[PDB]
Amino acid sequence: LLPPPSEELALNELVTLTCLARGFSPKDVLVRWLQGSQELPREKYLTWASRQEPSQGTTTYAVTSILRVAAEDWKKGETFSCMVGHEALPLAFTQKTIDRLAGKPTHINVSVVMAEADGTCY
Amino acid sequence: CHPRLSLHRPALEDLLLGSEANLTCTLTGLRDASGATFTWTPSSGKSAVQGPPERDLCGCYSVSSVLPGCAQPWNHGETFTCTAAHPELKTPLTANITKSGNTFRPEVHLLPPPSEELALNELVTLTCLARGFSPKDVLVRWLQGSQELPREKYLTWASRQEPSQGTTTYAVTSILRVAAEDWKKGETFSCMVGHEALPLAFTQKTIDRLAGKPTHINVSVVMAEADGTCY
Amino acid sequence: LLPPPSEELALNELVTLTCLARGFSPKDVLVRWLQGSQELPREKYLTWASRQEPSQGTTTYAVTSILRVAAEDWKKGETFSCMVGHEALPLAFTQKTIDRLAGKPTHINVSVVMA
Amino acid sequence: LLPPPSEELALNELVTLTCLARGFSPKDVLVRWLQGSQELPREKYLTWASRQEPSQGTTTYAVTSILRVAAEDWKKGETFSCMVGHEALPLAFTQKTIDRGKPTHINVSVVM
Amino acid sequence: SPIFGPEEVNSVEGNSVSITCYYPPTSVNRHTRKYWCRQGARGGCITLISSEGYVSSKYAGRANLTNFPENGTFVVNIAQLSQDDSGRYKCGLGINSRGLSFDVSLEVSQGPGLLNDTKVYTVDLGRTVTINCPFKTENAQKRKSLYKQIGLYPVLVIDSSGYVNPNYTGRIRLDIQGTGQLLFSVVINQLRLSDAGQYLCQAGDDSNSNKKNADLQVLKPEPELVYEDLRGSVTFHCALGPEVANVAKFLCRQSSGENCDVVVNTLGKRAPAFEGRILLNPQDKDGSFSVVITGLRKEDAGRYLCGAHSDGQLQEGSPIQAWQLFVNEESTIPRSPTVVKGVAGGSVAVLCPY
Amino acid sequence: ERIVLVDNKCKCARITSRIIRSSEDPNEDIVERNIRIIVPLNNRENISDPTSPLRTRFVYHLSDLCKKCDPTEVELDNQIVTATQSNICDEATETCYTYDRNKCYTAVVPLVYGGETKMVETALTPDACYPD
Ligand SMILES: *[C@@H]1O[C@H](CO)[C@@H](O[C@@H]2O[C@H](CO)[C@@H](O[C@@H]3O[C@H](CO)[C@@H](O)[C@H](O)[C@@H]3O)[C@H](O)[C@H]2NC(C)=O)[C@H](O)[C@H]1NC(C)=O
Ligand SMILES: *[C@@H]1O[C@H](CO)[C@@H](O[C@@H]2O[C@H](CO)[C@@H](O)[C@H](O)[C@H]2NC(C)=O)[C@H](O)[C@H]1NC(C)=O
Ligand SMILES: *[C@@H]1O[C@H](CO)[C@@H](O)[C@H](O)[C@H]1NC(C)=O
Ligand SMILES: *[C@@H]1O[C@H](CO)[C@@H](O)[C@H](O)[C@H]1NC(C)=O
Repeated sequence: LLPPPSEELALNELVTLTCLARGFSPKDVLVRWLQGSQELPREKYLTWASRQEPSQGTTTYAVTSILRVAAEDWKKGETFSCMVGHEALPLAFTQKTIDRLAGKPTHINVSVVMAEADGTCY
Repeated sequence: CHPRLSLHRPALEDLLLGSEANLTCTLTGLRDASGATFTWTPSSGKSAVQGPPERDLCGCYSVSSVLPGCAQPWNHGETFTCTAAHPELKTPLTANITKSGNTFRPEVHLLPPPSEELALNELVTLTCLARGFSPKDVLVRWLQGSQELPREKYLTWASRQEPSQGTTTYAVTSILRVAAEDWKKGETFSCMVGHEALPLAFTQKTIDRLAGKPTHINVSVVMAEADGTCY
Repeated sequence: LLPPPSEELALNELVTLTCLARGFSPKDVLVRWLQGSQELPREKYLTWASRQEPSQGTTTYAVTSILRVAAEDWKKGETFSCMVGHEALPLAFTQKTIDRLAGKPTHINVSVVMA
Repeated sequence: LLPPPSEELALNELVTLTCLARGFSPKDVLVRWLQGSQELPREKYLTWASRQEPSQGTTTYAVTSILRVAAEDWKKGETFSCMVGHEALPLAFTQKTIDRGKPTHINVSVVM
Repeated sequence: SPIFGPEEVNSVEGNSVSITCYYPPTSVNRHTRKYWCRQGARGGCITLISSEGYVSSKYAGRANLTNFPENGTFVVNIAQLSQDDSGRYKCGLGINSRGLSFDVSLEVSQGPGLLNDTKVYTVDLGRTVTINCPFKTENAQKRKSLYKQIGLYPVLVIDSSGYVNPNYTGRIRLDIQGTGQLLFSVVINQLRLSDAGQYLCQAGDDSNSNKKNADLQVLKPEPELVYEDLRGSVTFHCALGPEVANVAKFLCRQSSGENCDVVVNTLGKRAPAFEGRILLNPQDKDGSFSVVITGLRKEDAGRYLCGAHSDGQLQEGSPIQAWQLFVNEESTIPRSPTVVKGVAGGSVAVLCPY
Repeated sequence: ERIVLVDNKCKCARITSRIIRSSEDPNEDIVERNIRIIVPLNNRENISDPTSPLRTRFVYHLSDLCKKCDPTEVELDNQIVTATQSNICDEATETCYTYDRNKCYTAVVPLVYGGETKMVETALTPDACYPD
């Protein structure tokens, strides 16, 4: 899952989230979307088709999907998820969940404390 | 002189490292002898054997009798009573004993050698201190690497009562002298203390050359990807 | 005279000091403690008996002693001493001193690598 | 007991140690020197006599002495001590040692 | 952070005190070290009494500390209090330089000495009190004034013929059993916090301006500590007296800017955030009832007040009770589905943990 | 310092984050991230007694700290399905730098009792090892 680009956040209208699934040997896949824990209906996003990619030895495939949401509630702190189902996964499904706080930061603070006292980590 | 009777708890090394746990009930101050007998309130196998008497101060009879197989009732918190009648007194005597309550567990400390012993390069000494435990029974054992040392190579004192800051507590020490080449190779030595109040009945501390008067602190922290989309 | 263990200073109650005398042939000896210049009373510390130590060359003896002082006085920078009296010493006494420094390490090297 | 001025430490021939006593009521002392745990003979050092210091109100005294020792074992790390005897002390003696007061070095490096 | 106790504690000299601190009952937390320490300035947080047998020199003969593992609580008693014991303290578990603590504030006030020429009355906030004033055998035909020294003005706002203040209206009377003997009295209904201070009573006057003092103390209630955890339930017990058993009672929650917010009423109110998970029970012969709240979230923690009024809101001059709640959130209650869906004609099956 | 992402107790590392709606330029704002490492200066490399000397090198990979591999529950249509949450959790096996307050750590030592030897068990962290 990829976060929105930086130059869509200035306009404060609508932002785009991209979902990329790569490297699967059969040509069948499922893609759904969730907001919070509520599934969105299928007429709110656009999914392309599955095609084969330039050959690094063996033949594998790829697929994409995008979704547009409001710019205000992305900043309020809602979470979104892209869910991908394929018959080669062990639990038949897999999920990634993204939001604004779990992203590339602007400031980083690092503090290293040295503890002669104990080694227990309360 | 006039007689007396007492009762003694089982020894610590047999309750921790062993299976059998014999109580004992003794009788001192007896004049010549007796054909006496004793009394124990749980008696499901109480083969209270006596054995031979001993000879005491100026001439006295001192005979005793033990009671085998009393480990798990002692650990559960039960009570035992001894009572004996004999010729050379008016009335039978009595005594009782029980496992202690309101105990504390020791704080164990292992100390590095002093700085001026390392220069002469002949032998060094390590100190093991235990502190603040409520019954006065304790054991001390030393290891080299991961093998136990023989008992005749170190020296342990007795448990004594320390000055009071509240509840009465005890303390004990021990020292071990090892070759100064093994300290500089990087061998490790360990001190073990067993007590009634510890969880698994033993605890240990370890020391070697890099830990203790270190004269050097080297530490290197590597953080890989600080800006990295943490989900 | 041994410095206190590092596990103990993190509780802010009391710190303990350890004195050890080793390798003397007649087994009679005295141990006294001080704080600065003032001698402390006997009921403030604990000494053990003078046992015989396990060697094979000759017969020598050893003894220990502990003193527990307050953590606020250890932080303030006061000094404590251990005196030992024996027949074989030429001036009948010898003294060792300690304070909150001089167990502190010589130098520290820390390196953080942000890569 | 005062450690050894770096001006003669730079030369690496010999160094001077100074023992100073101050503030005692009768004019009677005994000063001896040691090394390690062995006592030195009295011909290796000199010792002045007891002068009276002028100070606030009452009258006290002071003594000094000087020992010179080889810089080889002092660089190696052999330790020395000074003893002072007086009758106002409870155990009749005190003793101060010294050895090669340095602070801690601290190296912190960050690598990007 | 999971540790909880009384935030502020007051007493006077010579008296004793008893402090209780709460912890999660896990087996590490029962066998570990408990401590009471005085967080002074200049770095350290020096320990005064501990669980392993340490008692300090200043606390010798005065204190002890008892650990109760089945409650998950431990108590500290301190006798013979002084004025040097005012400061900031800490409960705790384990090692002091970590943060498994809780802050406690303790203030000790100076007691009474050599000024005992008054007859004081103490009273709960929103109750009745009497101020007795001995009438004598000549001073009947004067004014029976009653000042209260706002600053040092004699502020007569009560007279015993009706010359009253619009401030103190609707609740002041007198009742006659005097006419020659040595008493009359005035009953004061529904006291406030505003009505404290020193009263210079009189009953008539013989002109030396001779003075009588009768002072009162009005006190706000002490909250009871409740310790619950996430996804659990709580009950309050509101136990006001039988004098108000025909009044409509309520329960608010204190907010920042002195603002109760009504959770329940007796005339049929409710917050929307408590729909489905609150009960209120019919009151007994003593007029005592209980309020049950289940499914405790994180933001439920705070001070609660139960009271009584004719409308069901926090108005001044009403009797109150108090509580302080802590939600633990290091809980051991297993998580569960909150919503279960179904269709018409089908089944459901829900799992209920005890 | 507002929302916790990672609270790891095998390595004793904690990562928080907060949107700081800064004062100047009030229609843009920063994302701050705080990391806290507590380094033990007396632990061994393996947690047994005589292993190897004290650890002097400490490595932290933020791609491993933020990892999530326990299965979750997702309501898709009118259903409950189980899904994974990560691409890399092909496998305990991780090395820990500190202890943990809620877990026992024991050892085994052979000692002699006159005749044979035994396999005496020894608690390394005594607070967490009572049988209860
Ligand atoms: C870190 O140290 C621990 C503790 O020493 C290591 O675990 C232990 O490894 C030994 C040797 O592999 C195991 O001993 C084995 O015991 C069984 C009987 O149970 C026996 O069949 C074998 O022949 C061998 O003697 C021991 O069970 C094991 N576990 C413990 C003590 O809990 C561990 O491997 C070390 N890890 C690293 C990464 O160094
Ligand atoms: C749990 O706390 C309660 C306090 O509400 C304890 O109850 C008191 O215990 C003491 C014993 O030290 C008694 O003297 C009191 O009479 C008890 N009641 C009151 C109202 O104070 C109770 O002991 C604690 N739990 C356990 C198992 O001890
Ligand atoms: C144990 O003996 C003592 C006498 O020293 C007596 O006071 C006590 O009651 C006895 N206890 C029992 C349980 O017999
Ligand atoms: C010690 O604790 C007991 C509780 O059994 C208490 O009654 C007593 O007042 C305490 N002693 C003090 C505070 O001196």
